[PDB]
Amino acid sequence: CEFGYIYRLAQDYLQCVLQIPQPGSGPSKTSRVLQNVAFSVQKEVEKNLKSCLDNVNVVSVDTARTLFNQVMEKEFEDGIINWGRIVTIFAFEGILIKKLLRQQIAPDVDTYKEISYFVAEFIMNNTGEWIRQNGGWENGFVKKFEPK
Ligand SMILES: *CCC(=O)N(c1ccc(O[C@@H]2CC[C@@H](N)C2)cc1)[C@@H](CC(C)(C)O)c1ccc(Cl)cc1
Repeated sequence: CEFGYIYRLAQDYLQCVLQIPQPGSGPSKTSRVLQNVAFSVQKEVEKNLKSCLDNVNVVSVDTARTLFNQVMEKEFEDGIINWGRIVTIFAFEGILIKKLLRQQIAPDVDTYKEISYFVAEFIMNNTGEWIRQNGGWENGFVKKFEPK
C-alpha cells in the first residue's frame, strides 16, 4: 500500500489548494499535518520565485509533468534526502496546480489525478526507502512536524 498512501497524500494536498474538500471522514492526521507545512513552504516559494514562475505557462498536464520532473530531479541531484525536501515536493505540486488552473488550454478535472500520480511516482521511486528507514509518514514525518 506504499504508492496508494502517497497518491492519497498528493490528492488531498491538491484538493486543499483548490479548496474542493471531499466529504466523508476527511483527511488523515498525516495529511492534516502535511497540508499546513507544505502550504507554508508553497507561499514562501511563490513569493521568492514569482518573477521566474510568471515567465512559464503551464498549458497542459504534459507540461506540468515535465516541469515537475525537471525541478525535482535538480532538487534531489546531490543524493541528499531530508523531510524538508519531501515537503517541498508537495509545495511544488500546489504551485503547478494553481498555474494549470489558470492556463490549461482544455480544462479537464479528470486530468488532476494525473498530477497526484506523477507526484507519488517521484516520491516512491526516489525517496520511498529513505522514508521507511526514517519512520514512515506516521512515525517519521508526523512526529517531526506535528505541533508540540
Ligand atoms: C527562478 C527559477 C526558475 O526559473 N525555475 C524554477 C526552479 C526551481 C523552482 O522551485 C524549486 C523548489 C523550491 C526551490 N528550492 C527551487 C521553481 C522555479 C524554472 C525552472 C526551469 C527554467 C524550467 O528549469 C521554473 C519556472 C516556472 C515553473 Cl512553473 C517551473 C520551473
